[PDB]
Amino acid sequence: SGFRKMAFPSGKVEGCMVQVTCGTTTLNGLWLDDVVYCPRHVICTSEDMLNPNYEDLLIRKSNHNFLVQAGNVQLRVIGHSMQNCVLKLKVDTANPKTPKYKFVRIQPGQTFSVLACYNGSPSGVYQCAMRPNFTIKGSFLNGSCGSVGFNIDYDCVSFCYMHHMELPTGVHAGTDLEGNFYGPFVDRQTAQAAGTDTTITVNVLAWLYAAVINGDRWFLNRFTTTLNDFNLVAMKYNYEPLTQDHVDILGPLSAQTGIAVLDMCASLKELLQNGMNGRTILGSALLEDEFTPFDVVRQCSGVT
Amino acid sequence: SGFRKMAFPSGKVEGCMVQVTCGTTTLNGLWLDDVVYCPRHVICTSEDMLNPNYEDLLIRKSNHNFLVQAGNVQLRVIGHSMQNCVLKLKVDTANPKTPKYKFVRIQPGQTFSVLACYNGSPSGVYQCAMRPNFTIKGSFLNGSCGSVGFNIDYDCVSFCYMHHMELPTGVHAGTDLEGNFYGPFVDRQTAQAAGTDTTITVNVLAWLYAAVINGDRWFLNRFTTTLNDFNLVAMKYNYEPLTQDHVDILGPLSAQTGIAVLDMCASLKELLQNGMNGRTILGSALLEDEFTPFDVVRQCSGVT
Ligand SMILES: Cc1ccncc1NC(=O)C1(c2cccc(Cl)c2)CC(=O)C1
Ligand SMILES: Cc1ccncc1NC(=O)C1(c2cccc(Cl)c2)CC(=O)C1
Repeated sequence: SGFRKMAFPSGKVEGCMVQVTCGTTTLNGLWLDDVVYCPRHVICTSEDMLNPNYEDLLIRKSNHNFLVQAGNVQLRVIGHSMQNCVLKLKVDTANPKTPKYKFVRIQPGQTFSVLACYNGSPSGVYQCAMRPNFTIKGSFLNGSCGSVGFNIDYDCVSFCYMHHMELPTGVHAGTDLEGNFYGPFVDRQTAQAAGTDTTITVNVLAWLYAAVINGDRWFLNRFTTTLNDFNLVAMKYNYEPLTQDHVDILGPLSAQTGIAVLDMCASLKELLQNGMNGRTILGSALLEDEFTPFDVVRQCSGVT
Repeated sequence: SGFRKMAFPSGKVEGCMVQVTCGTTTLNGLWLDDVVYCPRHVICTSEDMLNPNYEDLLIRKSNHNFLVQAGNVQLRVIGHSMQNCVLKLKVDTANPKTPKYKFVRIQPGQTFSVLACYNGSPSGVYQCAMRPNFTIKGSFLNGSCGSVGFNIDYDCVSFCYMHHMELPTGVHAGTDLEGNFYGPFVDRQTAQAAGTDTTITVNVLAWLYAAVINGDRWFLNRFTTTLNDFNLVAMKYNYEPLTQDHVDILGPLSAQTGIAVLDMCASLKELLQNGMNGRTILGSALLEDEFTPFDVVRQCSGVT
């Protein structure tokens, strides 16, 4: 009973958080095995961020300029390299708390947990999604850079995000763990605007299935629709077009509830056209799109 | 930038989760030092839950009947006692991962994180609040009993909740770590109804302050009100009466934003009377009441 925006337990990631300082700049790093990963803008001053030439700024840095502190102990830096927008600092000690891990580059619409950190110390954990415009709506302040996003499959942590910057609109941009930005963003203090923040339709449908499973059924109607008809409505409301791949992923939720995917689409169509009329679904007064079909199955089954 | 429903990092609590089995019943326990805490209904069968006499059911249980497994290793049970609605199982090994901890009994309106577990294994973490009717709106399935709620002050974990049951309405009831239920609930499979779920006014005001800090300012108006005038409106909308104690706790948010508490009350009054008119505040289409003033200060300052 009940349905909450749930994050993965963060212990495995907390054991990886370190502080990296280079000059006067301090941010977070991720220590896995004998490598510390962090945003390359750790080498920049505030003046440097306007138009940084990272290769040139890195020439003036040596291993001893990167101060890496794990809790209260100093790690010895024996190598450093830049991979895209991340720095990889080779340290002389493998992290004893390194979990089983993978680096994955996620797709827009996919959700993950973020362990927000400051000075190598965790402050909180929350769940969010890679928006279709490749931004994330997080909660990050100055010093949170290097905080990571991840998913967990039993014992394996799949790292998918490293926080780099806030856009002038207060939305967030970052990279995968190979240092490649999600979307078109660059690690420079230049105004970069985000595209249309469309709604992740397959996630809204999954959340409607979670609502039915939990007793919120008022929105179920006597209608059905087709993918093409549904998609005309989706376009009108800045919703992602629904494909047969999305219908397929909703199959287990359709099977569990006995509500055909296209019938749930017709319920969603009426909600788009008519609004909620002052009513709520799973305690929300808007259509939630940051639960994937996998998240709904996981939460509704009790996977650990 | 950004404001999210953030839970505390759960690592310190994950290191305390164990599985307790008694007969055919398995639930979660909390292992701190050489004691494992768990709901006393672990000794019950499904037949026993209709009208259990816990003292009598406990006479037929010995130390060896409580199977406690920490990850994949068995703990030796050398003592057992019942304190209110919890069992305390003395084990022969102190938990090496025991964090600095306290047991606190929270007040309605206070928020905390829950580490939902199944079979001693963490599945997720979410933030919630003790409702004014002493229920919590969680996400718990069969086997989640013994999952705990907590807050963290730097290195000290303050345990405040242990999950025991779901009401027939899908809301949740549990105890503090001394085994005393929050509210009037009893650990028995008898239909128990929850009282009025009123809105935590001081939390809604704190969340309005977080909204102003983050740029969502449309709801600020040219009005002010008094505590008594505000409270007539609060009563009409099933909001908790606001007291001078609540105004005092909002002082730092008032000081940071320059918006007097009673002016924020007048903005809240207009939102109650007029609704949001299809608009959102911090991505929500309703007034959020599960952030305390302390949570807002903490999140907006970056406390680790
Ligand atoms: C202030 C803040 C809040 C939330 N999330 C991140 C930041 N930091 C930034 O955005 C900064 C930055 C500026 C341009 C490019 C890049 Cl890569 C980084 C300005 C710094 O200091 C780093
Ligand atoms: C099924 C579920 C979902 C979420 N949270 C808890 C539960 N479990 C219960 O409520 C059960 C129960 C019943 C009456 C009293 C008490 Cl103390 C416990 C029925 C069990 O099995 C334990």
